[PDB]
Amino acid sequence: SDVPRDLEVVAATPTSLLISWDAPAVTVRYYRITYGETGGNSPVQEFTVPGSKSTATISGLKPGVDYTITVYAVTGRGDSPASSKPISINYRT
Amino acid sequence: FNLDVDSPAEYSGPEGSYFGFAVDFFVPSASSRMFLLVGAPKANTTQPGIVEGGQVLKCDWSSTRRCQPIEFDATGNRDYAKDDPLEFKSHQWFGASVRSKQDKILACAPLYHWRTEMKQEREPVGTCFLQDGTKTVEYAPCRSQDIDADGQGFCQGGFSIDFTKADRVLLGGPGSFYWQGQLISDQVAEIVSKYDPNVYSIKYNNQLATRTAQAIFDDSYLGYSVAVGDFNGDGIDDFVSGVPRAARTLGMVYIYDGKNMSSLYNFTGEQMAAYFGFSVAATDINGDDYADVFIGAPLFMDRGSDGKLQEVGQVSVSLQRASGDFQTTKLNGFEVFARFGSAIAPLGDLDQDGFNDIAIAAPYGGEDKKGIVYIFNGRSTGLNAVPSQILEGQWAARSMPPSFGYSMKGATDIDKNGYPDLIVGAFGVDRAILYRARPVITVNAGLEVYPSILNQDNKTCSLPGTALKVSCFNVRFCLKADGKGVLPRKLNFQVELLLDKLKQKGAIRRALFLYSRSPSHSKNMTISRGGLMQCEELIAYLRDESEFRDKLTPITIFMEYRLDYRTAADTTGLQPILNQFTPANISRQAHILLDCGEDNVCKPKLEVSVDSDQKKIYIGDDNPLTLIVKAQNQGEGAYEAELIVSIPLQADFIGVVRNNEALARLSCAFKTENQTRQVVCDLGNPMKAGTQLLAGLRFSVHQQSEMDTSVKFDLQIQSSNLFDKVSPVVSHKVDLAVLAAVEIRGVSSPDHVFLPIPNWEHKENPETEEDVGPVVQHIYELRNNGPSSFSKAMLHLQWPYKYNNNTLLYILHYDIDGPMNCTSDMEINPLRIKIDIHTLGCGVAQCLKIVCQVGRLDRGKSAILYVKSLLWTETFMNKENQNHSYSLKSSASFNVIEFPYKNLPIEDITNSTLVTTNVTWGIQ
Amino acid sequence: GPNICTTRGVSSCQQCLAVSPMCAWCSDEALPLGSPRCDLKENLLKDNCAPESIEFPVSEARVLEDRPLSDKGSGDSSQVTQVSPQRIALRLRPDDSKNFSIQVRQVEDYPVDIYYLMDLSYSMKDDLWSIQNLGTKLATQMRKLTSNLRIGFGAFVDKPVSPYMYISPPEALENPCYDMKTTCLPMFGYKHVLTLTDQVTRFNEEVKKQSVSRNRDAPEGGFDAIMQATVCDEKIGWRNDASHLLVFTTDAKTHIALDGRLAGIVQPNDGQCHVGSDNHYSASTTMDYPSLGLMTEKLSQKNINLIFAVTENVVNLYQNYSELIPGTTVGVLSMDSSNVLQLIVDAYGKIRSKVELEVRDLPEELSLSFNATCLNNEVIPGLKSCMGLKIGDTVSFSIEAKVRGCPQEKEKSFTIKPVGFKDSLIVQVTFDCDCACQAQAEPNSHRCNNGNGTFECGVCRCGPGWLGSQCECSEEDYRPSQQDECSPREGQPVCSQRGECLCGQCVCHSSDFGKITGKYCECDDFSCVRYKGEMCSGHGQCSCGDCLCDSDWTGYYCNCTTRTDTCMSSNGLLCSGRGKCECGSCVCIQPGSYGDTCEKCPTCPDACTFKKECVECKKFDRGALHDENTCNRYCRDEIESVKELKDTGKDAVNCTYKNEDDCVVRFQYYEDSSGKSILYVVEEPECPKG
Ligand SMILES: *[C@@H]1O[C@H](CO)[C@@H](O[C@@H]2O[C@H](CO)[C@@H](O[C@@H]3O[C@H](CO[C@@H]4O[C@H](CO)[C@@H](O[C@H]5O[C@H](CO)[C@@H](O)[C@H](O)[C@@H]5O)[C@H](O)[C@@H]4O)[C@@H](O)[C@H](O[C@H]4O[C@H](CO)[C@@H](O)[C@H](O)[C@@H]4O)[C@@H]3O)[C@H](O)[C@H]2NC(C)=O)[C@H](O)[C@H]1NC(C)=O
Ligand SMILES: *[C@@H]1O[C@H](CO)[C@@H](O[C@@H]2O[C@H](CO)[C@@H](O[C@@H]3O[C@H](CO)[C@@H](O)[C@H](O[C@H]4O[C@H](CO)[C@@H](O)[C@H](O)[C@@H]4O)[C@@H]3O)[C@H](O)[C@H]2NC(C)=O)[C@H](O)[C@H]1NC(C)=O
Ligand SMILES: *[C@@H]1O[C@H](CO)[C@@H](O[C@@H]2O[C@H](CO)[C@@H](O[C@@H]3O[C@H](CO)[C@@H](O)[C@H](O[C@H]4O[C@H](CO)[C@@H](O)[C@H](O)[C@@H]4O)[C@@H]3O)[C@H](O)[C@H]2NC(C)=O)[C@H](O)[C@H]1NC(C)=O
Ligand SMILES: *[C@@H]1O[C@H](CO)[C@@H](O[C@@H]2O[C@H](CO)[C@@H](O)[C@H](O)[C@H]2NC(C)=O)[C@H](O)[C@H]1NC(C)=O
Ligand SMILES: *[C@@H]1O[C@H](CO)[C@@H](O[C@@H]2O[C@H](CO)[C@@H](O)[C@H](O)[C@H]2NC(C)=O)[C@H](O)[C@H]1NC(C)=O
Ligand SMILES: *[C@@H]1O[C@H](CO)[C@@H](O[C@@H]2O[C@H](CO)[C@@H](O)[C@H](O)[C@H]2NC(C)=O)[C@H](O)[C@H]1NC(C)=O
Ligand SMILES: *[C@@H]1O[C@H](CO)[C@@H](O[C@@H]2O[C@H](CO)[C@@H](O)[C@H](O)[C@H]2NC(C)=O)[C@H](O)[C@H]1NC(C)=O
Ligand SMILES: *[C@@H]1O[C@H](CO)[C@@H](O)[C@H](O)[C@H]1NC(C)=O
Ligand SMILES: *[C@@H]1O[C@H](CO)[C@@H](O)[C@H](O)[C@H]1NC(C)=O
Ligand SMILES: *[C@@H]1O[C@H](CO)[C@@H](O)[C@H](O)[C@H]1NC(C)=O
Ligand SMILES: [Mn+2]
Ligand SMILES: [Mn+2]
Ligand SMILES: [Mn+2]
Ligand SMILES: [Mn+2]
Ligand SMILES: [Mn+2]
Ligand SMILES: [Mn+2]
Ligand SMILES: [Mn+2]
Repeated sequence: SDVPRDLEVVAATPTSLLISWDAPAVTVRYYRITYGETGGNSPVQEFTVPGSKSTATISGLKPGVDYTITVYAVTGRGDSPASSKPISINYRT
Repeated sequence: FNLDVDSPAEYSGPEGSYFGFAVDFFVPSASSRMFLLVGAPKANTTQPGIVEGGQVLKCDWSSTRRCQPIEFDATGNRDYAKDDPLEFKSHQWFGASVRSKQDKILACAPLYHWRTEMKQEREPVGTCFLQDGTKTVEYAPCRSQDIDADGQGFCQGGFSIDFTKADRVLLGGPGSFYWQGQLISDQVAEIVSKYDPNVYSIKYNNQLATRTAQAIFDDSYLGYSVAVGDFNGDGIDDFVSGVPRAARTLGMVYIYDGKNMSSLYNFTGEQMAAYFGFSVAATDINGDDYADVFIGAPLFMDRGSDGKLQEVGQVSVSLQRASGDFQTTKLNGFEVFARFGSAIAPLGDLDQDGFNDIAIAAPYGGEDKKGIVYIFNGRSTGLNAVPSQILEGQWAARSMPPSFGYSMKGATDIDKNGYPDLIVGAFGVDRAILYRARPVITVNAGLEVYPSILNQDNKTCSLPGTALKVSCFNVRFCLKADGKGVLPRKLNFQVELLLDKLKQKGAIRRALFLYSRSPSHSKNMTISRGGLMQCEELIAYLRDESEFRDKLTPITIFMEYRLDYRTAADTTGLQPILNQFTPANISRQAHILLDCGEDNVCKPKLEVSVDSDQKKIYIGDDNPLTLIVKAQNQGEGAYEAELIVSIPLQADFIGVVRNNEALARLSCAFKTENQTRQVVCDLGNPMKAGTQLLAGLRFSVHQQSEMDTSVKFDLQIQSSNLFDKVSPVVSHKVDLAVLAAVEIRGVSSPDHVFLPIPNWEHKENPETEEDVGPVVQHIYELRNNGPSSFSKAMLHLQWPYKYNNNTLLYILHYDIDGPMNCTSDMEINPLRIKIDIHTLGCGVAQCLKIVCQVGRLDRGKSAILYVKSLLWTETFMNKENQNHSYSLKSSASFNVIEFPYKNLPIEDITNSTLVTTNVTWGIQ
Repeated sequence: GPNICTTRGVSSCQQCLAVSPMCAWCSDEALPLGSPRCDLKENLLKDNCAPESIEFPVSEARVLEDRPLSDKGSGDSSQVTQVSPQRIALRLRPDDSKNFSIQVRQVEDYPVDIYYLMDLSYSMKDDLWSIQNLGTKLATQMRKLTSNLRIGFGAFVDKPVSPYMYISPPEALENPCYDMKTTCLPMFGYKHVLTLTDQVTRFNEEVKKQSVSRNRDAPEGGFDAIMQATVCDEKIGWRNDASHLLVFTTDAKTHIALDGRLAGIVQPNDGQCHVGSDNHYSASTTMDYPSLGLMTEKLSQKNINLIFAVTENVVNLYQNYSELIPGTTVGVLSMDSSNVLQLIVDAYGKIRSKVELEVRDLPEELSLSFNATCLNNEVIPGLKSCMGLKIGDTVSFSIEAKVRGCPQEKEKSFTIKPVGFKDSLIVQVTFDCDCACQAQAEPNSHRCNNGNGTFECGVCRCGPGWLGSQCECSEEDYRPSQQDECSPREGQPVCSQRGECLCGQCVCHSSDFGKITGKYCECDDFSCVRYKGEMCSGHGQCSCGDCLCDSDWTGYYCNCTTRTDTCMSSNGLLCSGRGKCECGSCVCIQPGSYGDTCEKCPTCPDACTFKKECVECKKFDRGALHDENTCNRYCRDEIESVKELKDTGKDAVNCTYKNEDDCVVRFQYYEDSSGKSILYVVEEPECPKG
C-alpha cells in the first residue's frame, strides 16, 4: 500500500554515501535517515530530509564495520503512528 | 449601568432543546416590527424520521412573549439508493449558530452528516440554510467532492457564522483537513442565485476559503469562533477567527483580509489549555473609528494573592492604532471555574456616552453556577476595565448548568427607546432573557447661598410669627435636567435642604428657615430640558446670639435631590437612571462674621514659601522628591483656605509626611478635572490670622520624553474671601541630573591551564584545535546600572597576541551580544581553524587590539563580548623556560562618549578591568 | 502616661479589648473614675482593681494532639505519623498574632499505590512493548524504596461519539479497523481493568490481554481517564497513608476542556465518579473533558501524584503541560537508555524530593507566614516549601497566624498539610472578642441613672442626646465646665477640630464619606497613605491613619507581596541562589548577576569552580563544603570515578584544578541526557615524585 523501499546506492566516493529510493505513493511530509553498526552495537543517529526529494546525503569518515542504513518515511495524520515500516540495506566501505 | 434588571422579557422554549443556545436580532426591512431569534439545536421537529433535528424560533416582542419556529427544511433527509440515506438530520444541531442581517437570516446545523456520494459513511460536513422572507436555500460549503478527514468531510461548517457590511457570509468550521479548521466566505446574492436543489456540491464563484496546510497545523480547530471588522485601509470588513487549539494548545486568533484570504495579523495565548480564542468580537471601544479586538480565554488561570494557580478566565483587549500595531491589555475573571471569557458580545453604545460598550459573560459563575454577565463601558482611553453593571441570571438547575451567558447579542434597539438592548440566552433552563436599556438622565444641579458671611448684629429681615428682628439670609438652588433618546418632556425631582450639616450630630442646631422654623425643608420640583434651570428662593434666618455658643464652624447648606421615577408610558415600566458618575447632592458653606476688623470684611494676606530639599533628581529612576511648604496668613481670617499644588505631567502625588514632628499632618487629596491635575490641601476653614504651617509633600518624577532640563512646580494659596482671597504664585524647580553607573566586568574560562596537556602532539602545520591547544575564553561585559542611559560609548580590548615572535593566545572567533560593533586591528584566524610568577600583559608583549563601538545601553540592558581563543602549546616548553609561571593579562577599557539627553550638563564615564589566564606546571 | 489604650477604648469594654493586644480592662466598680478604665498591663495593677474582674484575654496556641514522627512505614507504628503536631487549638484576641511550628518527615518504606492509565488507541500499537513485563519489572525497582506496594491499571481511547469514533458502515462499529485490511478492538472511553492488588502475576496476565483500538481524532483525551481514576476511590482502590502514583502514557497529544463542543458536548466536567459496576465511564459521551484547573484541584484533594510517561516526540508538550499542574513529573518512554525500569523510581524520587505545605479552609480574617528550616537550622524566611530532599529527611516550618479583628465567631478550622500526603495539621480557631462580664448585664433600662440609659460591665454611658458620665450633655452644655483635656495639652484647641468638644465626651461624626472615631476624634479611618491612585494600594484597610494589610500583603503602603513563586528560577531554587527574594522580585546579590530570576551571569565563576568544591566535598571528604554539612543536601550530583579514561567526548566540560595535596584533579560532566547531573572524576590524579 504505502511504504519506502526500492533502495539503491548511486554515488560512491572514498567516504560518505548517496541513497535513493522510490516514493511511498502517498503524500509524504519528510523522511528520516537512520544508520548504525551491525550486530547489537551502539545506538543509531538520525537526520531529516524533505518529502519532495527522493535522495539524501550524509557526511563523515568511518570504516565499513558492516554498515547498515535505514530510512523512515513519516506519513501520519489522525490517531496512527507517523511512519509505515523501517527498511534497510547493507553496505561496506 | 442603564440596563433594567427589575422587569426584563423572559422567553422559554421546550425543555431539553437547549433553547437559547444562540441568540440574535431580526430586524426586517419590510416591517417596522422587530423580533428575537433564538436557536434550539436539540428541539424536536415535524420533519419525518428526524429526532432532535433542532430549530430556530421567531419570538415576538410586542406581547404574549410567544415564540414560533421558523420553517427552513421541514422535510426528511434524502436517498442515495433504495434504502441508502443521502444525509442525516437526526441530532444535527440545527440552530446551534444563528445570525441575521436585515431581512436575511442564516442558521446552521454543524452536526449534520453526509455519507457523501462515493462510499457509505457518516461525515459531519455540516450545513446551513439562508432564507429571505419566502425563499429558503441550503448552504453547505464543506459538503463537496473533497471528503473524509483529509478533506472537508469532518469540517462541521456552520460552527460559527457572521455577516459583513457588503452582505458576504463568513463561515468557519473546525474539522477541515484533520481538524486544522477552515474559513469559507461567499457573497449572499451568489449563494441564493447559484443554488440548485438537484446539486449537492455547489461551486460558488467569488468564494474566499482557506486551504489545507502542513500536518503540523492539524487539530488546531480554526473557525471555532469568528467575527468581522476592518483592519486595513479598505472599507471592506476583514475576517477574524479564533483557533483555540493552535500553537501547541496555547491558542491563536487569525485575521484574514476581506479581499483575498491572505493572512493579516495573529494573536497567541500566553497559557496552554486556556482555550485562547474560544470567543472573539470586534468593535471600536475608544471611538477612534478603528475596530478593536476582543479575545476570550475562559479557561485561563491567573494567580491569586497566595500565588496559587486558579482558573478565573481571561479576556484579551487589543486596540487598533493608526500604524496597525495593536496596544493590547488583559482583564481577568473573578470567580473560579466561572469561565469569564466564554461569551464576548458587543452591545453598541449603551449609555450613549459617545463610546461603544461591551458585555462579557461567565455562564458558570454567579450564585451557585447560575451565571453572570458583566458589562463594561468604553471611553477615549480605551476600554475601562470595571463592570459598570452586573447581570445575575436567576434560574434553577435541573440537569446541567443553567448557563446564563454563553450566548448574547446586543447593539440593537428593540423598544425604539433610543438605547440598545441586550439578549442573554440560557440553554441550561432552555430560556432567553431580553434586557432593555434606560434613558440615562444627566441632571446638573447648583446651590448658591445669599450673603454667605453672616453679621450677628444685622437683624434686617424678620417675620417669625409677630416678628422680632433677626439675622437672615437666602438660599437659592437651581436644577437642570437633560438627556438623550426618548424620555418624558418634564421630570419630577424631590429636593431636600439641610442647614449646618456639620452640626445636628449630637449638637445644637445653629440655623433655621424663616417660615418653617426648621433646620430642614423639602419641595417638589419639575424641569424639562437643558439650560432650563429652575430655582427657588427660601429665606433662612440665624438664631439669636445668646441661644447658643456660636462657632467658628461654618454653616454648610446641604441640597439633595431624589427624582422619583414615573415614566415610559406602557411597555410595563422603564425607569430612567441618573448618570453613572454624578453628584447625588451638593454643599455650600456660610460663615459667621468674626474678627474681620472695623471694615467688617476679612482681607487676608496669604504667602506660600517652599524649600528645594533635594537639589537633583535623576532621569531614569523614580525619586523621593519632597517639598517643604510654608503657608502664612498675615492678614485677617481666610475662609476655606486651600493650598493648591500644581504637579505637571510625569509628577504624581504620593502622600504627606506623618513621621516628622516639625511638619504637619494636613489632609491632602489628588484631584484631576478641567484638564488640570493638582493637589489640594486644607489650610483651615477659616485660616486664622498669624497662622504659619509647615508640611512636606512627597512625589515621584520619572520623565517626559527627554531633555526637559528642570521640572517646574506651582504653589498658590487661595480662599473663598471676597477680597485678597489668594496668595501670589510661587513656582519652584529642581534640576534633572544624568547619572548612569557603568561597570565593566570580565572572566576567563578556565582561570588556569595545567601543563603538560593530555594528548599533545606538536604538528608542523597546525590544522584544528587539537593541533594547537585547549580553549581559553575571555568574556567581557559592559553593563549600565545607573538610572540614566548613554547613547554611545567606546570599548577597547588589549590582547596579548605574541611574546618574542611566538603566539601566546590565538584568537579564533569572537561574537557580540547586544548593540555593539567590533573591529580587530589584526586579522583573526590568519591560519584559520575548523572548530615567582611572570606576568605577560599587552604592555610587555605584542598587542592585538580590539576596538568596539557601543550605543544605546538603557537602564537594564548591557553589552557583551565573547572572545574564544586557543592557547598556543607550541610556544611553551622549548627555550621559553618550560617550568615558569605565566599569567596572561588582557585589558579592557570603556569610555562613555555621548548621552541622549541634551542641554543637560554631563560628565564622562571611564573605567578599566583586566582578565588573567594563568598557565602553570603541576609537576616540576 | 497616655498610651494607645487610654486614647481610644475608653468608650466601652469590648471596644477597649480591640485597640492593641496589650490593652486590658478594669471591672470591679470599687473606686470609680480617677483614671481610664481602658489602660493596659500592670497600670490597672497599680490601682488595686485585681479581682477575677480584671479583663485581659491572652492569645494562646496550644497543642492538642502531637504524636511523635514515625520511622518506618510498617503497621506496628502508632498508626503512621509524618507531621508533628496534629491538632492545635488557637485562641486570638482582635489584631493579635501567635506563632507555632510544624515538622514534616518523608518516612522510609512508605507504601506506594501505582495505577496505570494506558492509551489503547491505534497510535500506541508501536509503543505497546512497554506494557509487557511491567508488573513483574515494575515491582523489582520499586522493592528498593517500598515493600508492600500494590499495582493496577485502566485504559482509555477517546469519547465514543461524533467524529472521535467511527460511525462508518456498521462492521466498523464492532471492528473500527475495516479500512487498512486489519482487525482491531472497538473503542471506548476510560475503562477500569484491574483494581489495585498484591499479585503481580494477576497483573502481567491481565496486561498481556490488552490490545489496540482505533479512532480518527489525533488527541486521545486521556484527561477523562485521569479525572475518573482520581475521583473514584473504591473502583481504583486507592489506599490511605500510602503514596498515590497515577502514571499516564500516550503516543500523542490530548484533548483539553471545551474540545467536546465539536462532538455536541456542552456540559462541563462535574468532577464526580461516573464509573459504574461495568467499569466504564458513563458520562464520557454526555460531558466534556476535564479542565486543567479541575484536574489540579481534584488531584490534590485525593493526594494523588500524576506521572507523564510519553514518547520522545511529545515529551516537551506534556513537560510543558506538567508546569501548569504543579507536583507532576514527565519522563521519556524509549526502547533505549533508562526506560520504564529506572524511570518510575526516579519520578517517585522527584515527588518525594520536595515538601510544600498547602492550606485548606483558611478563614478570610487571618493570614499565615512561613519561615522554612530545611538544612540544619538555616531558617530561610518567607518560604513554605523545601526542595532537594531525600526519603528519610525531616524539615521544619515556623508559622505565624495573625487575624484582623474578629468576625464574632464560635469556632472555625483550617488544615495545614504537605502536598500529596494524608498526614495533616488541623488548627481549631476561636476568637476572644466579647468581655466575660458583658453577659452579666441585665438588658432593661434604668440600670445606671435617671432611667432611659445604657450600661455594661464596670460601665455607665447614657444614650443618644444624653451621653454623659451618668446622664447629661449639650442642649444645655452650660459653660464648658472643663476643657476635659480634649487635647493632650491644654495649650491646644478643641479635639481634632471636627465638630469641637461637647459636654465632656467629644462628639464628632460629621457623617462625611466614612466614620470618624476616637476619644479626641483623632482617628479619621478614611484619610490614609496611598501608593498609586488607591488607599493602602487597595490591599489593606485604614485604621486611624494606619494600614492593616490584607492576607498575603505587607508593608507600610501594603504594596509588598508574600509570594515567592515569581522569585523561583528554572532550576527551582529561588533567585538561582545568586540573590534574595523581596516583595516578589529577586534582588540579585552576586558579582555580575541580573535578570528576573537572577539566571543571567555572563561574567562569574563557571562550571568546575562551582563543582570542584563538590568533588572535594563528596569524593575527597575535604571541607569548605563539608564544614557546613551541606554536602549531601546541596550537590546531589552522582560522582562515578572513572579509571584513567576521559572518553572520546560529547557535549562536555573538561575541568582540572590543584588540591590541598598539590595534585592535579581532572574531571568532566555530561549535560542532560534525559536530564541528570552525572559527573566523572579521573582516579589517580597527577602528583610529584620521589
Ligand atoms: C499567523 O500564523 C499562521 C499559523 O502559523 C501563519 O500561517 C502559516 O504561515 C506560514 C508562512 O507563510 C506557512 O508556511 C508556508 O507553507 C506553504 C505551503 O505550501 C506548500 O506547498 C507544497 C505543496 O506540496 C508543499 O511544500 C513542501 O514543503 C513542505 C514543508 O513545508 C514539505 O513537507 C512538502 O512535502 C513539500 O515538499 C507543502 O505541503 C505546502 O502545501 C509553503 O509553500 C511556504 O514555503 C515558504 O518557505 C520556503 C522556504 O522554506 C520558500 O522557499 C517559499 O517560497 C515560501 O516562502 C511556507 O512553508 C504555513 O503554511 C501557514 N499555516 C497556516 C495554517 O496558515 C501565518 O503566516 C501567520 N501570519 C502572520 C501575519 O504572522
Ligand atoms: C425529542 O424526541 C425524542 C424522541 O421522541 C426524545 O428522545 C427520547 O428520550 C427518552 C427519554 O429522554 C428516551 O427514552 C429512554 O429510553 C432508554 C432505553 O433506550 C431508557 O433506558 C431511558 O430511561 C428509562 O429507564 C430508566 C431505568 O434504567 C428509568 O429510570 C427512566 O425513567 C426510564 O424509564 C428512557 O426511557 C428515548 O429513547 C428517546 N428517543 C430517541 C433518542 O429517539 C427527546 O427527549 C426529545 N427532546 C425534546 C427536547 O423534546
Ligand atoms: C443684612 O442682611 C440682609 C439680609 O439678611 C442683607 O440684605 C441683602 O443684601 C444683599 C446685598 O447687599 C442682597 O444680595 C443682592 O441683592 C440684589 C437686589 O436686587 C440682587 O440683585 C443680587 O443678585 C445677585 O445674585 C444673582 C444670582 O442669584 C445675580 O444674577 C446678580 O447679578 C447678583 O449678583 C443679590 O442677590 C440680598 O438680596 C439682600 N437680602 C435681602 C433679604 O434683602 C443686608 O445687605 C445686610 N446688611 C448689610 C449692611 O449688608
Ligand atoms: C491579497 O490582498 C492584499 C490586499 O487586498 C494584497 O496584498 C498585496 O500583495 C502584494 C504582493 O505582490 C504586495 O506588493 C502588496 O503590498 C500587498 N498589499 C497589502 C498587503 O495591502 C494582494 O492584492 C492580495 N494577494 C496576495 C497577497 O497574494
Ligand atoms: C452626597 O454626595 C457624596 C459625593 O457626591 C456621596 O457621598 C459619598 O461619596 C463618596 C465619593 O467621594 C462615595 O465613595 C460614597 O459611596 C458616598 N457615600 C454614599 C453613602 O453614597 C453621596 O452621594 C452623598 N453623601 C451623603 C452623605 O449624602
Ligand atoms: C572604577 O570602578 C571602581 C570599582 O572597581 C570604582 O573605584 C572604587 O572606589 C574608589 C574610587 O572612588 C577606589 O579607590 C576603589 O579601589 C574602588 N573600589 C573597589 C575596586 O572595590 C569606581 O567606580 C571607578 N574608579 C576609578 C578610579 O575610576
Ligand atoms: C521569620 O523570621 C523572622 C526573623 O526576622 C522572625 O521574627 C520577625 O522579625 C522581624 C523583627 O525583627 C519582624 O518581621 C517580626 O516582628 C518578627 N516576628 C515575630 C517577632 O514573631 C519571624 O517571627 C519568623 N516567622 C515565623 C513564622 O517564625
Ligand atoms: C553596526 O554597523 C551597522 C552597519 O554595518 C549599523 O547599521 C549599526 O547601527 C551599527 N551598530 C552600532 C552599535 O554602531
Ligand atoms: C515565635 O517566634 C519564634 C518563631 O520561630 C520562636 O522562637 C518563638 O518561640 C515563637 N513563639 C511561640 C510561642 O511559639
Ligand atoms: C515548551 O515551553 C517552552 C517555554 O516554556 C517553549 O520554548 C517550547 O517551545 C515549548 N514546547 C512545547 C512542545 O510545548
Ligand atoms: Mn492515538
Ligand atoms: Mn478591511
Ligand atoms: Mn477603536
Ligand atoms: Mn432599547
Ligand atoms: Mn478687615
Ligand atoms: Mn506510538
Ligand atoms: Mn482521539
